[PDB]
Amino acid sequence: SSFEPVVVIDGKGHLLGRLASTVAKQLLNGQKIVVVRAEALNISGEFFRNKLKYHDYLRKATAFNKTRGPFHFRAPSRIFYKAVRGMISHKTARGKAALERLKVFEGVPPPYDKKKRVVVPQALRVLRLKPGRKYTTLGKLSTSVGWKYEDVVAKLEEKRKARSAEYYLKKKAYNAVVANKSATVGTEVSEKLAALGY
Amino acid sequence: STDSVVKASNWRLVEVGRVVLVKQGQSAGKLATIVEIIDQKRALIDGPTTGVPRQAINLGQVVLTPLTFAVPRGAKSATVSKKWAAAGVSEKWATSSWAKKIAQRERRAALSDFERFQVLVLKKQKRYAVKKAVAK
Amino acid sequence: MKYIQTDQVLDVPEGVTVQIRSRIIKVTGPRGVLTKNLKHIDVTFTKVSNRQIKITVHNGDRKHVAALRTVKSLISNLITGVTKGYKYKLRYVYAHFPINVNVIEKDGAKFIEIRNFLGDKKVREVPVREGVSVDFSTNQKDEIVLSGNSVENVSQNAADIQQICRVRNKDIRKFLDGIYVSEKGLIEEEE
Amino acid sequence: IEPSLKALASKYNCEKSVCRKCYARLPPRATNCRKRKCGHTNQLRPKKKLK
Amino acid sequence: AESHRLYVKGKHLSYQRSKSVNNPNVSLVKIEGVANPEDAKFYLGKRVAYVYRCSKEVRGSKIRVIWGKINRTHGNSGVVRATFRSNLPAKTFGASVRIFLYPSN
Amino acid sequence: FKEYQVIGRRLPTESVPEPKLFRMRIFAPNDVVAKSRYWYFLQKLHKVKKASGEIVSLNVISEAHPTTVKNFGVWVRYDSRSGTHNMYKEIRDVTRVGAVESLYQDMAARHRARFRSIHILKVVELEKTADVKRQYVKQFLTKDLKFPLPHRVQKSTKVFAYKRPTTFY
Ligand SMILES: [Zn+2]
Repeated sequence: SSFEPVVVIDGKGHLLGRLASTVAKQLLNGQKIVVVRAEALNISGEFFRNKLKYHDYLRKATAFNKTRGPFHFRAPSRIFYKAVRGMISHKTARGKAALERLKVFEGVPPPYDKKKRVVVPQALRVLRLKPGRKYTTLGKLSTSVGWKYEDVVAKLEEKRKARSAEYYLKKKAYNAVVANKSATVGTEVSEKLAALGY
Repeated sequence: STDSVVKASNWRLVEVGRVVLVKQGQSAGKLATIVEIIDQKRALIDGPTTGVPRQAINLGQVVLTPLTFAVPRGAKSATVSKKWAAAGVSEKWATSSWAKKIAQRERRAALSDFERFQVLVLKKQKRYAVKKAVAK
Repeated sequence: MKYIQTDQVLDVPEGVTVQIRSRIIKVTGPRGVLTKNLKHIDVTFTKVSNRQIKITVHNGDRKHVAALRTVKSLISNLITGVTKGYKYKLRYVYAHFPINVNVIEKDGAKFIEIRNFLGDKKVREVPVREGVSVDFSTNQKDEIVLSGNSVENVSQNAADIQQICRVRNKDIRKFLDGIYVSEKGLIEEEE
Repeated sequence: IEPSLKALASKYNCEKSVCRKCYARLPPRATNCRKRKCGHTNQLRPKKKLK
Repeated sequence: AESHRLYVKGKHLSYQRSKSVNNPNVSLVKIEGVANPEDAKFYLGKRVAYVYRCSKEVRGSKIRVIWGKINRTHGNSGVVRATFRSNLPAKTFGASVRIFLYPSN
Repeated sequence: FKEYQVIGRRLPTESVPEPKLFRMRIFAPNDVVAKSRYWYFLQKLHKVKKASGEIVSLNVISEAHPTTVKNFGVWVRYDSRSGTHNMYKEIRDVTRVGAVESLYQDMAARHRARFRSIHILKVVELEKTADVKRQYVKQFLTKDLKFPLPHRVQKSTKVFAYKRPTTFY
């Protein structure tokens, strides 16, 4: 409950229509967003369902000109950006607004792999899906209905992580080291004090 | 090795004498024991020392601390209160970093604006020595 | 009835040593090593005697408690496999045409290419899995012996063979042409 | 054939029950069918022997 | 210092409404941090601006206000109904809104 | 809920004054439902009706020892769509009232049986373990029962969070 500028969400983990029924209340509230990592969403549903379900949209189309007819993106990204531009009044100016506040990628696309993402707990699939309940992973599902890029988002990833790893040793280092002084400075008066203030 | 190895999984047992921090309700952030136990969800607490009266409670409504102590199952209050003292569970709890972090955030909220401004001045002073120590 | 707590007990032998963190299982023995990721299941393992492991499930339903005991057996199987191995004596049953079968190695992969099967001009190729060794039985003619550490590899490999010699369209009772499995067992003898 | 092997391959083919509803080849001591398209039915028979 | 704000940041949410028909007299206002009505009751009475800028310099300032106050809490979520002096625009849904601290206590 | 006692007379007729009196441990949410449920249970045992009759006394019975975990045997006549059944459920609860509350849920969950279908025929604290027939009670009557609560979950008051959650306990 804080009105940041942007907010990044590591899609990873999150269920869907949950982490998605919020991302949506957080647009019609001016908030912003930017769910990264989609390719990792988790939708209740044993893979095989969730993909008959799909083959139950993929097959709805404007009879007479299958073009106008609902556009079935596959894009892991998009698969969870409908589920939204689906939970919003998106035909009322104040709707576009919304969906214009909500970028959405899979794997993490710069302007972001350098900002802290944050995970909408009320969604995770580790705080809901009663353990055992089979669940899936867009990142697949998708893969199984046209997305031409996972294998190329399993690349660009690692390549990432690696860095964001080799950038979390430079962090530690810097710290434990900063924690060896907090001590040398510990006990001091300055503290016996702030040691109360708090 | 040759010594097998299993991780193993360490937990907090809801057992008899697992002291518990009551999350919500009239008690609210008090210790008590889980005396008798009813079933998976339901348990029966008492922390007469703390002042949280004997009651069945949902184990969602409570939280298990790492502390345990000696109780016999179905121990009334007056029993519990005695064995509580002999173990010295409230003093074990007080020392725990959990309890220290609880009493901190309360003490933070208690601070006056003036007393909070002190903390700008003192925190500032701490930086300077730290940042100076960082170069060295 | 949601069963509060259940437990099977794996009795590990003297020789072998099982390494289990999270739900992965490196059983290591005389004959080799065999990993397995039970992470689909949600049991909890617990060392006791070095030759014992309480596997357990807390607050499991009829379904979950079931998955406790299979977990036991799956690892019991790894344990059996990394000591005693597995040996799956298949046979070639045929009436007329003999099933000439040969371990024919393409690209270092090893295939059990099946030939002259029921007079099929087709060459029916099985691929042999990683860590399953294929042996033609001396003395006993027209039998193929798959053997390995992981039973789930071997038996499955031995099946692939068995199902690659199905007889389509014909009435199967009459055409018992086919490779079959005589004797699943273990490699180390006197046991 | 040599009856050992006929007995072997008849174990794997003929010595088998059948679901009456889904016709599915079942195991012999099976009570119910495994297939869920006939409602895991108990209605089985033996697979008929040659001759 | 860097920080000067003596108000509390509020996002203007909606009008009070039914399924269908809405009532622009009364605006729902979110408040930063406020989870529950127990929390929110502090903000009752506390004035609320909606500041907003413009093209024209109407009165020595190309910049404007709509004052108002919070009257009551709203649901269990620390939304706060707020009658403004004039009703808020509806262009202002999702808009920043200055809940102040005066009429203090 | 509470467990009202309800006592009722019938009325006095000329010729037969001082009638027999009856008593029922009605598990009713309040004085008013007590007085129904009493008469609803009377009207199935005698030839008396709230009109031709009277309540004598409501008294709310309280649990004697309400912080002791008890194994409550309860017999239930519940009416299905098809036909009406008897039962015998057993309920580890700290009061009769809680048990009989938590039976009505258990009936409702497991038999869609609404409060209005169910009769509570008898309720009994079982003294001995062994008399506890049901396995699902028996679980918790084990010498030294310890267990964990694996997969703990935290109710974050906020929308977001940064720490990335955990189920350790
Ligand atoms: Zn069938």
